[PDB]
Amino acid sequence: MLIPVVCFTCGFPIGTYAAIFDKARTEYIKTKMASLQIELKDLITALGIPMRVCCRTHLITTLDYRKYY
Amino acid sequence: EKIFQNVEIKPFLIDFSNLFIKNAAKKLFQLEEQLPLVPVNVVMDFKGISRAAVHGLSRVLQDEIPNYMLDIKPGGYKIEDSTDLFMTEQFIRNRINFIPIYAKNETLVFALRSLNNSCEVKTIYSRDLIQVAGPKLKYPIFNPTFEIGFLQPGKSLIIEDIYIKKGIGRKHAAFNLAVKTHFSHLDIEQYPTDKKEYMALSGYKQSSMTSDPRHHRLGLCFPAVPLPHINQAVRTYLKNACRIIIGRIQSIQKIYENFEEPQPELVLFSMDEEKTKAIITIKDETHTIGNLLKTYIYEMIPDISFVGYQCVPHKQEMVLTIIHKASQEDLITLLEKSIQNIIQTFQILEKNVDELIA
Amino acid sequence: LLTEILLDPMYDYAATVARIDGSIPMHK
Ligand SMILES: [Zn+2]
Repeated sequence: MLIPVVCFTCGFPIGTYAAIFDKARTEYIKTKMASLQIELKDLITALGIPMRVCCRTHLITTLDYRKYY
Repeated sequence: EKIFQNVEIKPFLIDFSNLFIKNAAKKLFQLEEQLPLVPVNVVMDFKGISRAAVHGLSRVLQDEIPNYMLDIKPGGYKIEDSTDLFMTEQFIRNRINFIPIYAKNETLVFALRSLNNSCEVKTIYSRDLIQVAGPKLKYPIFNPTFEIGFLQPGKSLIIEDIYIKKGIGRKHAAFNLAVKTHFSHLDIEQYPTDKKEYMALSGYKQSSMTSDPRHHRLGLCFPAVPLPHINQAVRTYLKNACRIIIGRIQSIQKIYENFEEPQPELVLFSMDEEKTKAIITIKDETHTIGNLLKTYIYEMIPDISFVGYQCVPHKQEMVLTIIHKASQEDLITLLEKSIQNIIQTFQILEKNVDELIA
Repeated sequence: LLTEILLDPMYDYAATVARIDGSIPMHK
């Protein structure tokens, strides 16, 4: 229903920056906009998430129940 | 020489230079500086220590070290009849269990009392976990930016007993402390793996079957330590890992020194050719201890007939088998000396940890 | 009679909008 508190694969706390990342990504859409024309590497690095395949995978792909309900 | 060489401690920090990150931070959290608890990547250099000991320290720091998590006392989640129908107790409990906490006190108990008296979906953040127990928090134990479930309009959520539970990450992953970020052997040459002919290989020039590396670089990340006290937290984590390993090894040592007295952990048979077979069976023991014992017994007895361990996933135990051309008490004292070698190595590791970080 | 109305969905809608305004206590 939300971005997991920690990355499922390794347990890095991506939930710390999940709330910031959601709105930062939204504002980054509004300056680029039919799926995903963006690249979020800079936004993710700025939050402090390392170059981990798992954490970036679960951060940018996890659905939010508020967006769909 | 020294075993644990200089350490590299670099915390993970929010780069506010990015306009979107700063704008979002101040818009929803009113955040302009670094969070009170930040993840720290600790990269370590180990020289003159076997791969088994370094990997055992890594495994302990990963899941075999005791750790704290936030749990809800049974009956804490008020079923009630106004609570949000979507925020189930299981979901919120899973959210709260995995909020990393740097808790120095176990008596802290938090309560979540959030009401949505408005027409919008209200999101419950970790800053809503107010504390009513014992000592007031001089410094927060968790970041206030964690997203706990959202509340539909007119709905609430009341959880009144959120306490701190102690456990190891092997049993429940919510206690996992250190996440792996690097592991390499510095004394083994590496191929250029970007080449086509070496792309299917690991990269190391020596085959793993015939390689005995003694120089390792280990990288671990701790998910939340206080920002002003990073070094002391890293010191405590590493020292506690060493203490845990030493304590378990001493638990094995007691079984060893009770060898004449009957015990079902250890049995001894003198089979045919003066060889004595020692089978050490310990329940709820991991590959860390078995690998340490095998490696150090093999180092102390190079001419051994057979040393091996197996932690079968079922039967949930470590079974270590030693066969040697020696009498029962000679074998026992060799194994005792090998355990003393393990204790010496990890005590030296703790000494180096104290020397280095400070 | 109540079981006919309490399981009626518009009562939940009517209740949840009274809770937002605060006309009724949040709980039951
Ligand atoms: Zn991860």
